Amino acid sequence: PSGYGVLLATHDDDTVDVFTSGRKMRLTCSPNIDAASLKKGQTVRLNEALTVVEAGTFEAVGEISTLREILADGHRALVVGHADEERVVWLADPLIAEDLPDTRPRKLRPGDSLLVDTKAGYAFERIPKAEVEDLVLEELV
Amino acid sequence: PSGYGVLLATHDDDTVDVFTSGRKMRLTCSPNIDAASLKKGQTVRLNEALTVVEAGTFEAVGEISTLREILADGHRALVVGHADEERVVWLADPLIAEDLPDTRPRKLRPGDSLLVDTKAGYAFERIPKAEVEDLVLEELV
Amino acid sequence: PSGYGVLLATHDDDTVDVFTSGRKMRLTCSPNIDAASLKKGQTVRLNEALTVVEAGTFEAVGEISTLREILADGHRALVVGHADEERVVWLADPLIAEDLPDGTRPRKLRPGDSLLVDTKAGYAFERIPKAEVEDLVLEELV
Amino acid sequence: PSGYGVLLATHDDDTVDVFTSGRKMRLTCSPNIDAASLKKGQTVRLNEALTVVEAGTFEAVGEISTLREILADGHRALVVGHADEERVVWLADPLIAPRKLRPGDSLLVDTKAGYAFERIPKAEVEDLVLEELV
Amino acid sequence: PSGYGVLLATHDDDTVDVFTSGRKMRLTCSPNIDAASLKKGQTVRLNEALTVVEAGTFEAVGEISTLREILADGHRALVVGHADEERVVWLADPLIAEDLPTRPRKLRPGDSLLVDTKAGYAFERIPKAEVEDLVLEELV
Amino acid sequence: PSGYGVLLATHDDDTVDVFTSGRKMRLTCSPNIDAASLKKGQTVRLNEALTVVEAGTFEAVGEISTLREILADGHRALVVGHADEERVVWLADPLIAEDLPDDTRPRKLRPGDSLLVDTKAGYAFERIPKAEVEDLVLEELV
Amino acid sequence: PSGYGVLLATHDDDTVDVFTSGRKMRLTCSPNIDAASLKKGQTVRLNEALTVVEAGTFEAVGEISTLREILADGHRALVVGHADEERVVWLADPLIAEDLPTRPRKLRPGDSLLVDTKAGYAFERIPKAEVEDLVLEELV
Amino acid sequence: PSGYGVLLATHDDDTVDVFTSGRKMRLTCSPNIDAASLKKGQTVRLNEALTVVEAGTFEAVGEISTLREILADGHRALVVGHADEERVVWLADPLILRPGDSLLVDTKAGYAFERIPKAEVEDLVLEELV
Amino acid sequence: PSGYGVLLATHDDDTVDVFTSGRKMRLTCSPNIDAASLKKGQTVRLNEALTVVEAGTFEAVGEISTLREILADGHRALVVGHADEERVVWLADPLIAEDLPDGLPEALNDDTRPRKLRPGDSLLVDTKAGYAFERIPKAEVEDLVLEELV
Amino acid sequence: PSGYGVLLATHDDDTVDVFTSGRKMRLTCSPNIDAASLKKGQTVRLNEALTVVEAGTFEAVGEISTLREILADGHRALVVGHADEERVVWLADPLIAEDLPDDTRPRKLRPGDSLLVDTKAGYAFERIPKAEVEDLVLEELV
Amino acid sequence: PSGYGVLLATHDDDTVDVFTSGRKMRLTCSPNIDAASLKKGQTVRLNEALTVVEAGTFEAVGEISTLREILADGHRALVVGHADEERVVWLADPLIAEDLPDTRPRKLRPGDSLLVDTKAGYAFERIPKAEVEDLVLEELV
Amino acid sequence: PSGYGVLLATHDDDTVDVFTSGRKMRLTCSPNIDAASLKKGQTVRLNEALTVVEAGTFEAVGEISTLREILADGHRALVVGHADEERVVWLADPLIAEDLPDTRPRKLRPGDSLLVDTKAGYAFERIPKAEVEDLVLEELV
Repeated sequence: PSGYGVLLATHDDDTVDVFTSGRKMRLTCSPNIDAASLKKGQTVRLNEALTVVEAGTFEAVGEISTLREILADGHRALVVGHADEERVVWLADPLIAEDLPDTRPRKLRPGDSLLVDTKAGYAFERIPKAEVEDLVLEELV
Repeated sequence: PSGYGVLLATHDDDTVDVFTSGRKMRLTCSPNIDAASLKKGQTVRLNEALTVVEAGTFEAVGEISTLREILADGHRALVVGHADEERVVWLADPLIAEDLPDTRPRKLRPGDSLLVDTKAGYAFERIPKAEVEDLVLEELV
Repeated sequence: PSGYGVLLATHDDDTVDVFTSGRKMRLTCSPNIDAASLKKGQTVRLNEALTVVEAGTFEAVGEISTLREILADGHRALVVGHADEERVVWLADPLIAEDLPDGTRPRKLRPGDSLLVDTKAGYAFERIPKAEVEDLVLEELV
Repeated sequence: PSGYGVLLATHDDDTVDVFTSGRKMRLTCSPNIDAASLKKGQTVRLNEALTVVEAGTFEAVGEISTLREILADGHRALVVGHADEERVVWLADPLIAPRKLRPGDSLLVDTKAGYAFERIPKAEVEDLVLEELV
Repeated sequence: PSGYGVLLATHDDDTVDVFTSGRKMRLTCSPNIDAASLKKGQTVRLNEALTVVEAGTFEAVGEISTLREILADGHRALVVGHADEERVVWLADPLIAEDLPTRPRKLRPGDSLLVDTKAGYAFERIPKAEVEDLVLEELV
Repeated sequence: PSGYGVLLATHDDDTVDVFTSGRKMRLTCSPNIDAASLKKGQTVRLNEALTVVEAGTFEAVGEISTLREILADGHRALVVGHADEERVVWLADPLIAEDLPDDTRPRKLRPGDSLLVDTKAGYAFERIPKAEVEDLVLEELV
Repeated sequence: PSGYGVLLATHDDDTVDVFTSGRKMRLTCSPNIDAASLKKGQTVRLNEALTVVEAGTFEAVGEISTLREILADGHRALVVGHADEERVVWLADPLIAEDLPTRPRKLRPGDSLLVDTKAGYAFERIPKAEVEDLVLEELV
Repeated sequence: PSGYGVLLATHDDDTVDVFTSGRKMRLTCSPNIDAASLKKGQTVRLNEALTVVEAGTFEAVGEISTLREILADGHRALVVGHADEERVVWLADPLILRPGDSLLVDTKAGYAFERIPKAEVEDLVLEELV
Repeated sequence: PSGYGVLLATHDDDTVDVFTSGRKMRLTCSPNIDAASLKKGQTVRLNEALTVVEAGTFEAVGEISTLREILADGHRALVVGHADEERVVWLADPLIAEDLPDGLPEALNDDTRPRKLRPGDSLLVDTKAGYAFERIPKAEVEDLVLEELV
Repeated sequence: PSGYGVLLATHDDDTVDVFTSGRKMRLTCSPNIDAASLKKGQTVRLNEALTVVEAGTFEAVGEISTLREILADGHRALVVGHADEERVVWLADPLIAEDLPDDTRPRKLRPGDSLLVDTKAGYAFERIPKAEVEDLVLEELV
Repeated sequence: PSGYGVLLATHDDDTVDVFTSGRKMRLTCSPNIDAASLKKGQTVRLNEALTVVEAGTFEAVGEISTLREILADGHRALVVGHADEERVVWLADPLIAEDLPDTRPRKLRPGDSLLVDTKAGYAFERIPKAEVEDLVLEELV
Repeated sequence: PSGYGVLLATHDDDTVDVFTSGRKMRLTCSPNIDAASLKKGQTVRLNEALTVVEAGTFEAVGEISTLREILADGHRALVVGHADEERVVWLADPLIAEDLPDTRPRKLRPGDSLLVDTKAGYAFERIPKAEVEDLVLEELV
């Protein structure tokens, strides 16, 4: 049996901070893994000893919140959840890639919907929203 | 005793991603399992070593949310729950089977009520809803 | 010491699905239990090894939700909770007993009925009658 | 160290149902315990092995809900909490066994164990306002 | 490593009731502890065995609720929280000291109290500034 | 593996109070920690024995609440959460640095500031600037 | 062409106070009128000269307000309208007839009254069906 | 020039009550008019002397209110306006209806004239969007 | 035919201010009018020439508003109406009589007799004329509910 | 001085029904009036004797209401006003002309359209196009 | 009989604009009126011919609105009524006298309650409001 | 005495449409009137026979609504009032003067607050609004 976590950060000593089992843990990576090529926000698989033995993609299901703004450091966002609760979260590396254009991937804007994991403290993906007129037609026709 | 889980994903190695005991795990399948017959969203039975020993049906009780839209990938849905909380969930395999036509089974449309499990991140079943006046008539008569 | 669970379903083999310790488990009965006659929704007692050793009655206290409708299969209901949260629950066997009269005393269920429910185990157990607010208000005043 | 639980029911076998650690459990009592004299809803103390070793009074602090009505059986009550959440609870010994309860009464409840314990009187808002303002 | 708890009640056999790790426990005190000088609501320190080994002050951070009224027994209060959820709590000893005549006084309806709703305790009256003064301070 | 916690207070016997695993604990530091050099609210790393093995920065993600007022002691603040829940929290040492002036750059707190808070640990860590909504909407619409 | 008004009072000189054309007036009555038998709240017909020439019944259509309570004097009521507007109105003679017991009876708080808020009168109790009875009739 | 009114009721002397120019008036009819054949709620045309000289149909535009219930007499209805304002109106001749029905009313004249059907909103939204 | 108005103010030239036909008018009085018996807020009757011919009682029906406070001059009140509309009105003379008592202790649960006004009192008002005329006592809602339901 | 009214109907006797001075009247036309070419809802000019002396265009300012539906007869519409007040109004001739195509362009009416109405006269005159709020706010902010 | 009006402006021919009988009118003044010493917002009395024959004080009863701001010209104000209706009104002359200090007369500030006549388009008087807690005491004592 | 009205439109015959006494009328203009210089929305003065005898400026007090958009014709505006009541009004000529740039005069933008007379169906003036926080400071300082 393997468990999973979210990669929060890598350290120059090659250990990593991982969110797993409901908490933040400093863990090591098996020799199969180049800790320096891991991506912030990335899903990692953990063996029974909590060694990181494989890096995967990103959380793809969960809570959606609305981006208010990206903070001055470029790596955190202030997000607004369903009952107006505001939170700060880290932006997973793919959200802030320098080569995004400003339904296709693009640079984030205020009002964008973000898939977030509030316990790990991360945003992973921009979720496009179709126009309500288009959805309703599709419901009604 | 046996435990249970939701099958999240299958892998090309006779292991599977399962959500059980409130967490996502990569588990081995027993010889009883015909990993060709396995359906995303399916209930699985786990023995005490956390081996998947049997494939079951689908969760049939739990929370209802409203479908807003199926994501571009065709395997995930944006649903809106009781307090306008929005979430992305995976669609169980029968909800999206190609042979569904567009009461009884059909392709999903915006506005449909879906039985969901928000911890596991899955919708399982479309729940039809009677017209309120029919129900109120049934109450009052 | 012993724990308890809610009987979710019985199988071909005298094992049962039980909701206990916050989760769904397939458990064995002891030979002393006619597993055939166990009722869906029923409280069962478990020993320390999780064997089901005794059959009880039904959860009697808990959250109330309003019945919207019984689903097509006749064994599940869509219920609406206190903040308009909607859920599908299984109906305990007594609730859907074919020998119930329709139309205070036991009767068939209708939309608008208040049901005692356990949303973790995912069951409704009992219809809870409600007095008219004016009779209650009257009793509060006189 | 010992823990605590709420007494739910007794059995003619020397065991009691107790709500403890967030769950209903069937527990044995110690020889010191007068099972006969135990009260519904009573606090009991439990040892490490989870034996009931002492009977206490009743929960005295906790959430408040409003009594809508006592059910027909006279042992349960339909109560309405703060977000209009409705629930059925057992009435502890002191609430069935001293003025009868009336709709509108405020009751001290434990919604996990499913018990009401005590009627809590409420001052008139205007008397409280004078006490705040004078 | 040591843990902590809120003192609920004292017994005459060198044990006390303490709310710790989410639940009410009856725990032994070390010889160090003068148990009948403890105060209701007081923080206690627990060793690995759950023996009480030191007395501290009082919870100083947490949820705030509004006092509705002190109950007839004079030791419990009816308080109302953010979403109008009502609760009965015990008053920590110094909130009801016979000493009491801003700064320290007897409690009145409408006072804001620091509470721990899991332990069932109020610890402190938290004064509130006038919103007009705060807004001035925000805008100037 | 090592876990983490929030530094609540230091004592003069060089143990520290730390919030970790959902509760307040008194913990010993490794001799390699300069314990009077620790700051209130600081993140610390803990080994499995629960010794403090390293001192860090401060929580940087989490819930936001609005500052109502700093209490008389200068070390706690009354904050107001998303559904008007009110709480008292400690202020992490950087929030209250005596060399702090009175934007998007560090300054002393004012009522109505947004603060990153951890309501379980009962601490505030960082002032979070908010842009003007009309600027944000323009960036959304442009 | 004749107009109409609401009878407000009769005087000793057989003139009458009438609410007509949006205002209160003191008017003479025709030899045709039995000024004694006119009833307060009663409709009267007025000729172009504004002489009262005929007595009628009572307004039968109009706004409906909820009785809060009959005032101390027994001839006025405090009524509550659609957006909680509260008014005092006079009770037309038939509403407080001393022989009173969906059929005539004495007024209770909560009753719906047909009112003319300009003239300041209530005229008629209007029975209301229970909503479930009406919803049933709507539904079927 | 002529004016118009709403026929409110007829009298056995062949005169009528008409709501015209914002008020209730008792008017006479011309010899051409059979007053006994006029219908409650009917529009009448008036000459300069305020004689009823011609009968018409019924008001066709106006405020809509929701029927709560018809009164026991069968001639009046209790209706609820948009801001939950309740009133009693007379029923025009064609209406003398189920609770919840939408009715064209003239609250000054105190009459309901016509039941107004409403399409299902989902049929309307489709027609907005297709 | 005679009309009516509300007496707003008296003067010593045999004229009064009156609110009538929707507006404030300065009207002469018949010598039958005793200027030392006129009370601000009272109803007066006017002849066809708009001479004040008789002086009467007070408006007894109309809109109710809640007293917030009597203003510093002692003669006007700030009142609050149904949709939270706030207005200033003159107080009719009897509402502010020097000899009005405080009122029975509430332990007597009776508030029907005339007393000095207090914030929260219900006042009968005419917002066109700008006058309050009478304090309207209100029963407790529980008694009214009792009378409705028993 | 002349006043004005809204044309309601024509008759074959050189008179027309007109809504003027807050009421419906039957008025004679001067021979200048080409009654054949009058359109329901049209403005007309009246002399001091209330003779119709000239015919105009249509009211061009006033209240806006939302079209719910055209009634069965095709000449009246149920409209919903600002506070959800519902009314039936007549449709001015041009709004229902048979040569309307199915924006800023002239077309057949649809539920959801904003109509200029005169609720006294009981007419709708004109469909008023609405810009998208995003475009307006952009215009506001830049 | 005499009527009354609100003085709006004076002209150099000693005629005046007056709001009376629900309309703005231009009226002449009797020889005894010093039209140049009239104040904006002042009550004037009018004979049957609609000549201004006496100047008075200011309207003392009516609708209360809340001052939002004084406009740039210093002579008009934007006020907010009971249903959040906004309007601009003229300020009667005493409201804006230069010698007013900044219960007792003073310079106007946002949030002040003004006695207004919305038909005439004028604000006349600042109405002080007691603290609700002092009024409650007075009510409860 | 004279009355006043709002100039709605001018004709080539030296007559004008004017809103006065709560209605639209077509009146005759006297020789004191330079038709060349008359502005849509302007206040005019009327004698007792209802001749226009003088041209004034513009209504300066009254209701305020928010501009939603200027209609395609460029002379009419869709405005939204205190209870979100929407209306069409004409814009007085100075509001749309061709020399207007982008407190001081400029072209209108959505969101601007306009002084309106909903009976006459005209907007007259852009009324600036201060930021609430500046107003609250002024209230408290």
